[PDB]
Amino acid sequence: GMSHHWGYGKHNGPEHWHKDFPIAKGERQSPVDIDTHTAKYDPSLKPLSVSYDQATSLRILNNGHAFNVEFDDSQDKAVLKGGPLDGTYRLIQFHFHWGSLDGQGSEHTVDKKKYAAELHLVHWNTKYGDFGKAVQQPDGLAVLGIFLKVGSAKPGLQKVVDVLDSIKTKGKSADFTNFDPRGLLPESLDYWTYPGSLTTPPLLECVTWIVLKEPISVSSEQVLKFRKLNFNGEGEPEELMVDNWRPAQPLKNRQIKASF
Ligand SMILES: NS(=O)(=O)c1ccc(C(=O)N2CCN(C(=O)c3ccccc3)CC2)cc1
Ligand SMILES: [Zn+2]
Repeated sequence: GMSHHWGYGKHNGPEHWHKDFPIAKGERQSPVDIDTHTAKYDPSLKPLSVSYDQATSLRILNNGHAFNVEFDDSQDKAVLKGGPLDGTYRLIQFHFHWGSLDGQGSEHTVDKKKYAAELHLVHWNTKYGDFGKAVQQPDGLAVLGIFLKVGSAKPGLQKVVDVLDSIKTKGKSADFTNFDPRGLLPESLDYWTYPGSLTTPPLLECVTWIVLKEPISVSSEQVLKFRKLNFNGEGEPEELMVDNWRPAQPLKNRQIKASF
């Protein structure tokens, strides 16, 4: 994507993406509003299994859109299974979407409520061998989405917050070993699920979304550090990395199912 020019500005933001990525107007785009009254309990959903005890983080990268905490996905270490999923999905990275103000930032909404931010733990289906092959399949990825609200600090997030000073600008990375993603989970694994897409270009319709009902709390100081990151590269005019979220897309011919 060396000739990609999409972003979150007025001239290159979500309303423009369809010109280079026509699937932006597709039949299973993400995110969506979760209408809690219309979502139906599905007693057939199997238990959700988040097995992160052997997770091996490697690095954190500012990619000019968000920051990714990257994992070693060359063995079954950190895996997601159960719930709506058939087979085994390996954790490759997590990242966040967040706002300029606490009243916006999430991609999914709940009865039109926007949270301050949203965490995406990205996993790929091991039956397709590599992430690049998985994104070409309708059941290639499983993204576990977790809402953030501003209140108490999340102790398990602080190691991420403190390293951000070293990856301020696009293209900067830092070693980020021994980070435990279990420290970012809420108590309950109750969730909603639906078939959708990547929420950034290339917007591929390859994702089973699993969105947890219980948000995690982070402090105002933690999210303020996210908002000091830059979309720009070093030695370019400063553009704060804020409002890096896609709004809700049409649900079209989809049902959202509840685990609870
Ligand atoms: N917000 S999200 O969780 O839907 C999400 C997850 C992953 C990504 C991502 O990092 N990419 C989009 C898919 N993608 C590819 O299709 C790809 C392109 C080139 C080589 C290999 C893979 C990799 C980059 C973007 C958005
Ligand atoms: Zn995301």
